[PDB]
Amino acid sequence: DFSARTVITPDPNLSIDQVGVPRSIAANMTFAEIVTPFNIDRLQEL
Amino acid sequence: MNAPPAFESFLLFEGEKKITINKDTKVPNACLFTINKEDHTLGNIIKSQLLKDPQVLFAGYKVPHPLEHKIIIRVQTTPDYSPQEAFTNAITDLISELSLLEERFRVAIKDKQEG
Amino acid sequence: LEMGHDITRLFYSNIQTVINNWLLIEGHTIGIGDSIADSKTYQDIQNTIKKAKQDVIEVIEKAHNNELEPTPGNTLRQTFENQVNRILNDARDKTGSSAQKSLSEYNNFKSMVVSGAKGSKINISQVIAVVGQQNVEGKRIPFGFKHRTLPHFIKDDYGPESRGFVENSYLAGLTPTEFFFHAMGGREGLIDTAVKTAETGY
Amino acid sequence: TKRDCSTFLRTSETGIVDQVMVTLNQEGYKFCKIRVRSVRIPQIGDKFASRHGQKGTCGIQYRQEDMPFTCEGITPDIIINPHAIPSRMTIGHLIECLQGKVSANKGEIGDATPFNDAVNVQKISNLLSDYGYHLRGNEVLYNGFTGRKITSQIFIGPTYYQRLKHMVDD
Amino acid sequence: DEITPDLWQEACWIVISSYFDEKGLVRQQLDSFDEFIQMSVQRIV
Amino acid sequence: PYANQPTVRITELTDENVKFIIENTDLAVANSIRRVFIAEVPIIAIDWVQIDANSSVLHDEFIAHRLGLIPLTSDDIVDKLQYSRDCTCEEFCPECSVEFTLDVRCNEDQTRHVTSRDLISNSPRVIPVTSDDILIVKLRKGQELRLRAYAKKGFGKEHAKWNPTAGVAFEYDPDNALRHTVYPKPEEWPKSEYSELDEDESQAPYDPNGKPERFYYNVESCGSLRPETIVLSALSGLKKKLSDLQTQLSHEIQSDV
Amino acid sequence: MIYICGECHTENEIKSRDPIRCRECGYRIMYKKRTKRLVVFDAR
Amino acid sequence: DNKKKIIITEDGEFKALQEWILETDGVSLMRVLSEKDVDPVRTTSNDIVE
Amino acid sequence: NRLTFASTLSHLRRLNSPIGRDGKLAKPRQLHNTLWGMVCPAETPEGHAVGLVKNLALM
Amino acid sequence: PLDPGGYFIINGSEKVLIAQEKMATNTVYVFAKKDSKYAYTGECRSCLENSSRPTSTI
Amino acid sequence: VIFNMSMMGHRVRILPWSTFRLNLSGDEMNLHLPQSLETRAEIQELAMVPRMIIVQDTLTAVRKFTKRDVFLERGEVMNLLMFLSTWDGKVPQPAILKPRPLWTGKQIFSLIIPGHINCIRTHS
Amino acid sequence: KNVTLGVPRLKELINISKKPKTPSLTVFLLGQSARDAERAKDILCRLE
Amino acid sequence: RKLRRQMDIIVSEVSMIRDIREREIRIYTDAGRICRPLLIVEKQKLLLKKRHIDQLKEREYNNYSWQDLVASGVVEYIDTLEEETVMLAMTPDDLQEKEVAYCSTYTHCEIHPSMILGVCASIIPFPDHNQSPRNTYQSAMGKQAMGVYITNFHVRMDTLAHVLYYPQKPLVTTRSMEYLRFRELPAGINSIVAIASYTGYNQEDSVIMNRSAVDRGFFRSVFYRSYKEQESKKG
Amino acid sequence: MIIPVRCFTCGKIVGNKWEAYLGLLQAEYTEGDALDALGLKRYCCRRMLLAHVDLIEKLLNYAPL
Ligand SMILES: [Zn+2]
Ligand SMILES: [Zn+2]
Ligand SMILES: [Zn+2]
Repeated sequence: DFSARTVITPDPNLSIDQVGVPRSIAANMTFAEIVTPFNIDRLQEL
Repeated sequence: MNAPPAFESFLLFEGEKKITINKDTKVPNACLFTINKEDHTLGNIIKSQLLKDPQVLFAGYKVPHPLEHKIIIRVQTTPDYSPQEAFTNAITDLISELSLLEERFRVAIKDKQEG
Repeated sequence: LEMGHDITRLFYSNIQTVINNWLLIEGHTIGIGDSIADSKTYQDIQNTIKKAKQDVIEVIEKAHNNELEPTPGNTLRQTFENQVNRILNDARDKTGSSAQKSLSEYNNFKSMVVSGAKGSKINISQVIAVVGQQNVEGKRIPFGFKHRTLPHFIKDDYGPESRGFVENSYLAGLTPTEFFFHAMGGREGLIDTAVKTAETGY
Repeated sequence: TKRDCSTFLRTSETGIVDQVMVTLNQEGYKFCKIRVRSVRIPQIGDKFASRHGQKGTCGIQYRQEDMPFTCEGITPDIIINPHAIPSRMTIGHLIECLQGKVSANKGEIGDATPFNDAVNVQKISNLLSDYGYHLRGNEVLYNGFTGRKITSQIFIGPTYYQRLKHMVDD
Repeated sequence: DEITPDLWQEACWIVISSYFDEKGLVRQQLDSFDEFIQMSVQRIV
Repeated sequence: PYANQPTVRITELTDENVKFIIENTDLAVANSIRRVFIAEVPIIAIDWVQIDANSSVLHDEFIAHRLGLIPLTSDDIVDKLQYSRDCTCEEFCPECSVEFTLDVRCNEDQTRHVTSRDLISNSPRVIPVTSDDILIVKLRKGQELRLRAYAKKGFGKEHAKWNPTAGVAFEYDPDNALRHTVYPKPEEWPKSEYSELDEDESQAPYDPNGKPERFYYNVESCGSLRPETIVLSALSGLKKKLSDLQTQLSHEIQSDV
Repeated sequence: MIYICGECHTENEIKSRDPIRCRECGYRIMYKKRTKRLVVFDAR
Repeated sequence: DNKKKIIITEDGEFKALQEWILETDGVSLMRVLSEKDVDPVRTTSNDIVE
Repeated sequence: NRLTFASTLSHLRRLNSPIGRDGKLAKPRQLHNTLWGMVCPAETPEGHAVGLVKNLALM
Repeated sequence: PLDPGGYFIINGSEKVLIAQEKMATNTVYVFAKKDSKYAYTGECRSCLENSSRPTSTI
Repeated sequence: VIFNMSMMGHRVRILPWSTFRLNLSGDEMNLHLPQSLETRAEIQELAMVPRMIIVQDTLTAVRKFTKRDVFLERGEVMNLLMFLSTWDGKVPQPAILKPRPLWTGKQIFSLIIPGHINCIRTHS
Repeated sequence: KNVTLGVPRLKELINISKKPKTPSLTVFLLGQSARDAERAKDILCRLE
Repeated sequence: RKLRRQMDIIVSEVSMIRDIREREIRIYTDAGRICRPLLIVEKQKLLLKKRHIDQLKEREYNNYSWQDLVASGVVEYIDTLEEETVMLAMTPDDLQEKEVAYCSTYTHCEIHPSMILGVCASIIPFPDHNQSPRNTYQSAMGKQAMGVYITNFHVRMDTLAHVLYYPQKPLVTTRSMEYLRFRELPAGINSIVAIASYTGYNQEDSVIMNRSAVDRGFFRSVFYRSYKEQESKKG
Repeated sequence: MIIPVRCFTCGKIVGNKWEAYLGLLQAEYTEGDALDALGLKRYCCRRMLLAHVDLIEKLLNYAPL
């Protein structure tokens, strides 16, 4: 799921591993997840 | 589009507690006050006053991220004292501190106006 | 090696976060005062530049009268270019080194180079002491015209200014002749940089 | 029966049509042009570049309160990284700042002739000192968050800046 | 008489002002086309 | 274990700005109050703009936006008015907003520019500061600019137009007694107005023990809120926010127990 | 719809599938006055 | 130091003596090596093909 | 290029280096001494085509 | 009024004729090339006035 | 998420504004999301930034921070230690107890150093 | 001596091209002549 | 030379080249020859006198223009080939007198060296103080800068057109900027820039802005995109 | 295009000062002298007036629709 390219800005607060992403880009991107009883409600609400 | 609303800095989000007290298990007699929808204008107000209290061993505040608009305050006191009391008592001093300043300002403002 | 990668990352994060908060108290800046050195060093820099310029003329005079003797491993024309280059190169290093000592501890230029974070001692030298020779294609400025680098310079001129030696620092300001020679040197770097990335990536 | 072949907006930007033009092309068929006008507010993703040096993206936007105010209460409009000046920037930025401070204070447009011996760094510094300012342009900036004076005296001046076409919104 | 050095700085910029006022910034574009449309086109025919 | 007494005195009071000195106060309180003036202070400014006819050279967005930057003389009306969010309205009302109008038309050959004086407001007290004059746009012959606008209370942090402070000059320890800032060459630096020092002395001697005190304030107003009233609202505005924290804080303790 | 000539700046009604030309000028470029549906502008 | 020959001294500590080296343009390693007073061991060229 | 007035002026006075055998044999990218007062030395697009495209000097 | 002009409008697009540098005509040039079978080149492209015939080079 | 053949994985954090945020320690980029759980688990185990490995704005301040001249008051020390994630919670004893407490920069940085690691280096 | 280095040499190392730019050769002398200067000149002549 | 200075049958555009070392005199009249004006120096004395400048100072309403200068012979044009055998002087101060005569025979004098810069380079203050790559870098950035390109933007329709809210002329401006008319139509806004590392949110390639300033119109600009379409009876 | 309402740095009103600024220039007053009369002590505000260009003058030359 290739995303739309966007400029890069620094953020000292974020950890080096962490990366900041806008809401709009994340909205388009999707992550398929297998539902399980332990998280059935989590997928039900989303 | 992606620009956050300007009023979210101070506006309280629906169904979100403004203040949350969390105890710290690293050291006894320590608590974290994760205030939401506030900036450094409020963090430094209480930190300085908390230091003035002799019964406070460690008091400070920090912001995890400026865009988050939430401030975290950590207060540690002596076993007899409690961090919760320190946060409450410090606020009362600030209200009294500003009341004298506000009252005294109104006393001196008229003095300059008349001469 | 001692702890691992997960602990090391926290070391990076703690350094960045803690130092940033402290930086708000100490603060880092930069200004003209850093570039403005004491008058004592300016006289030394100009004196060294003047001495180098006179020495180059003496070398030129020796070659003019055939007094100069070429080294067995080189010819007269190349030997003269080598002797003049060292005099100009040495002046930049000597004047540049004095500039490094000139900067005080409070000076912001010294702080960057001392820590080694950004910049280099050569960059300060070109800002305070002297930019230095502007070599093109590994040599001095070539005679684009008939034996003269630019129309203003006399024919068959091998002096410092004529051949592209820049004796003025960035702060002081370069002469009109030096500006074009500086552009010629910078143009070579841009061309090399443009092709360097293409070749290196390949 | 007809098939729709209308033209939609090229991007998702919100804009207001400015003017509409209806004409006839060279072939004589009806031809029209419309100009869609949109307003772009500078944000963290826009790229700003000085008159010289490398373009710098707006790392973060801070309110006037959070910006470091000086003694006279002048929060800088823009803060750039000092580490750029050494290599990927020029001393002219500092000189231009010094000239801008003198020009604004004295109410005279400074001369930017590349090879004018009249204009010099020392001369500009002397002029600035006459208006109650540091000869090198350094000023004491009070940190917005904590009111204590910053140990290092920041260098502040009215440097000309331009907005590059490269914008995050596009 | 002569231009004193103390006045040459202003004098030198005055002559440059006249050059652009008369010639302009695109004189090289217009002049070549004018020659092409005045003589070259006639010469070809 | 308690706070101090912030004694305050006023140096000079004028329409544009007021200068006062606050003594026996913590640095955090003084610094926080400075930013309280800029952001926390609420003032009334144009926020909602609708154009009925715009034939000026400038565009609709530019003209509509420019009205917001114009300050409004909301001295006591701002206090009685309330934010649109907390009001019981879905549309602006006099109790949670005010009405603004600007109907002009240029028919003379000479260039005519509409300024803030032509900006009519229903509330007599809520009017533009100039009402020389804040020019909005220049109109050509045959150009008209008819539009309706509304103004509402808002925090300074929400938008810059809601900032009545035209630059706050906050100073403390002008002589650098505590060495909070170190000058490489203190002689070169000029002497501040508030400093009390001799010509031959670069800076006051360093005291081993001391705290920031005697903060100098110079609040400059844009004309919307008088500089002698902004401080009164700011101090009350800062503390009323502080009390609100206590009310929520008590609830958290009630939950823990 | 009602259009405006780009030379005389006078109202001229042009229908669908009609030649685009000003009666008073013959000018071949026409503009649209404005829309009656107003929009909301916020000073930001 | 790399060009200079390093020979173990009698005492044991490493010492680098001064030996003349003749860097020559072109590759003639086949014939240059088979020459009088030329080291057949340390004489190496920079051309892998040769 | 109508993005800026300065860009429009530069484009009109823009120059192009020779292409083919003439350009290939020579070094158009490198800055020569003859450009003094005739072609601006500083102005040149950045990239592979660096120095090929230039601008006429003001005078 | 400030627009200097000097371009052509084709199909509504403003086009500027980029000047193309060319070797000067009716001039004798001697160049040294190490790849050619011959040591020196007597290149001289000769053309009449403005242009009566296609340029010829010897 | 994974982006720039060696690629480094990252943990996505949602932020209000549009432009991407990276804790460098400019150029546009496109981040790729591994849909499958198996590769997602593998990426977080070997392709993370910690396993792959400072800005120039921090190194310059670090040299000033560790200078013997730098002395930190109680108030200043509190703020610095708050941002310290790897903090035991106990404030270290001041180097100069009297006449007033004053923590040196190294003392604050001592807690920054993790565990017990010994090394000898020299300044420039 | 001018020895090509950097990208030009790095290319030629991976590019096995038979004819490099400056294919220099280093000659190391041995024995008594390795120390004397004049005694090394005859070797220079017999190689050049 | 006299005929060229007198605007006789030989036009000032024509250039004559004297290859002394080869006994060759080359006269070129064809087009495509790049040349620049140069003040003529005779016997170490400028031909441009005070009276010439006085007339130029009143250039308007006096029927005096640049062409008159060439007519009087004070200034002529030198091409690359003629510049080969023409001596130049940077400024009159260089040729008026020197302790050691670098060159006692000056034929021409440059009006001002700054004219070597182009349209994009001319707008740069202290380019000599600036590094060469930075000056080249600005040339690209200057073109990419957004601002008022022309005055009649509303009437025209362009696919891409960025216009700045408040295009303000710079506080520091070059003399050559007047001729470019960049003062009338600038492409940037001044800013009180404080060079500091604030909160560590700006790296080498980054910058920190003031949110309040942007709310007041610090750098806001408009964007125009033109959509075109025609209904044609192709079939 | 037109003078901004207020200084982008602090927020002091500068649009109203533009009308008086031009009037003072034609009154034989110096460029910097006019700024002092208007009451612009800060250099940030003096920037908004000293080096400002009023482009709307040339735009108004064109006739409207
Ligand atoms: Zn209501
Ligand atoms: Zn008509
Ligand atoms: Zn201001």
